[PDB]
Amino acid sequence: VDREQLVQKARLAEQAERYDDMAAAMKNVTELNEPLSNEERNLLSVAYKNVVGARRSSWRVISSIEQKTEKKIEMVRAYREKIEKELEAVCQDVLSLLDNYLIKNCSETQYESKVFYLKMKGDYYRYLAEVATGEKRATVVESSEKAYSEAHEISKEHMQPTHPIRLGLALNYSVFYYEIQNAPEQACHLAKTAFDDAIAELDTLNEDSYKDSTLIMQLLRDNLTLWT
Amino acid sequence: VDREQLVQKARLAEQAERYDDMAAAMKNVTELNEPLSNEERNLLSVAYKNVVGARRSSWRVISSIEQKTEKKIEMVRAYREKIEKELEAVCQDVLSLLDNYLIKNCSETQYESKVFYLKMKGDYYRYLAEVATGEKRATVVESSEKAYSEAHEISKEHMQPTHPIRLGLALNYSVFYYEIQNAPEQACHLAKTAFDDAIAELDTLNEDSYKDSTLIMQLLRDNLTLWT
Amino acid sequence: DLSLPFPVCESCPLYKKLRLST
Amino acid sequence: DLSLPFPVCESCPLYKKLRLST
Ligand SMILES: OC(C(F)(F)F)C(F)(F)F
Ligand SMILES: OC(C(F)(F)F)C(F)(F)F
Ligand SMILES: OC(C(F)(F)F)C(F)(F)F
Ligand SMILES: OC(C(F)(F)F)C(F)(F)F
Repeated sequence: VDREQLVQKARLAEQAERYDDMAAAMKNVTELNEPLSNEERNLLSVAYKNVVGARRSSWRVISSIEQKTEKKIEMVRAYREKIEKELEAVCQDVLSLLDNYLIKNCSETQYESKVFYLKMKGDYYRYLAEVATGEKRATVVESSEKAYSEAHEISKEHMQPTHPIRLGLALNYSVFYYEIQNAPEQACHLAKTAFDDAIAELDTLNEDSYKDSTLIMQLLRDNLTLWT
Repeated sequence: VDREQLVQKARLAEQAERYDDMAAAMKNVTELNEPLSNEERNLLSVAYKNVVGARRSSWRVISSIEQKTEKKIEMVRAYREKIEKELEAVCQDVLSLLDNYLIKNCSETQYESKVFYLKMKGDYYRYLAEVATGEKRATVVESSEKAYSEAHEISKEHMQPTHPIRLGLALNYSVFYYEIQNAPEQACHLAKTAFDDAIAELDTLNEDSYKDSTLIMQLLRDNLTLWT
Repeated sequence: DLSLPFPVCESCPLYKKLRLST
Repeated sequence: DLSLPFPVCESCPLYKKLRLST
């Protein structure tokens, strides 16, 4: 199997809603040890987002059952812990791909890729933080903030305020402050600043991405409305 | 882990939409080599129905892509075959549980269980028939008909026409004739006879199952309306 | 799919059975 | 979930992005 067939397999797996297969295919593509195209980047992200998302959804269901309820609670807690370990394994898989391939071999001028991958790194440490406790949680919360903040600095310097990757970073970084750090003022400032910076430079919208830009601006406004 | 904890795990897995886990739990319960309660029967059926159903859905998506489209068609066909083998493995897993435990150790007076398990056997051979070709298809089609017809004879003799397991058997047996055997006249006769026999004996509806009975009667009527 | 779409047991709510059937 | 719900690429139809966002 060559790279073209692996990417085709990922596309087929996505259509069949077999996201474990999709992630394995795109992990294999990454492990060819060459950079990812924009499409390969998106396929990798979609794959792992859906894999981890199934675990996140299941974890929230079992955690809610654990709060609402002898050998029964022992099984509920053990099952939650089983799902937790699966979720953590998926996140560490992604983070290893990011740290050892994707961020590692980014060129100096590939600012969009660096922001994309650093945002992903922030995302997956944030998913770890959702289920972590104690000192383990403090470590992954710190790692999430470090990745988001570096992505934010790079995107501030090298990307237009309407660029959809910069806007989506602000969206998720603000969510990190609201949900993980319990810091609604900082979350609102991040979201409002990104929205305002985009609307002030509306003339920088690109023909190939203006739909994503304007939609993510609405998602930012949605969260600000919910939070204020 | 004891039987009570395995069934609790199956219930938790269902709530978390982790049907592979649910099926593995109920397979373990079956392999304790004791009969299944009505609830354990339903948990086993729901588990495997959802496992095989994901494969059926994926197979139909990839098969439609294979019809609509060098190394590309080789990958689409190979991926379809991968999903096919997974689907067949799930069905053979179920059929082994039915043939070697559940049907095998049914008591003489457990007519409801025998019909339930023989219907399941017909169902999973029918799922095999959906993806099989040539002589392999003829074999599983024959096996599906043999299981459904024996279930039908038993249900005719020992169950009320309004019993929801008897009605659901007629529903699926009629679908077998329509979809697998390309026999719409026989499919309609099976569905209409079951509906008519139920409505003629409406006074046999049970307080604990009249909702299932009346709903499956509507499903039978729905198919007859679609087919006539 | 035209086959039986829900489990035959009372512990499954009717609303769930109707959603599976439609 | 309040985070970005869709992939940022043109090959994903807008209708899909709107459904993921709502
Ligand atoms: O979801 C795919 C991805 F991953 F964004 F490339 C699609 F190509 F379909 F958009
Ligand atoms: O959430 C927005 C709404 F409400 F659907 F308009 C969005 F446009 F982003 F989907
Ligand atoms: O789906 C369950 C089953 F399997 F039918 F028992 C429920 F108990 F929830 F109905
Ligand atoms: O299909 C029937 C309908 F149409 F929803 F009424 C059923 F009652 F069975 F759901």
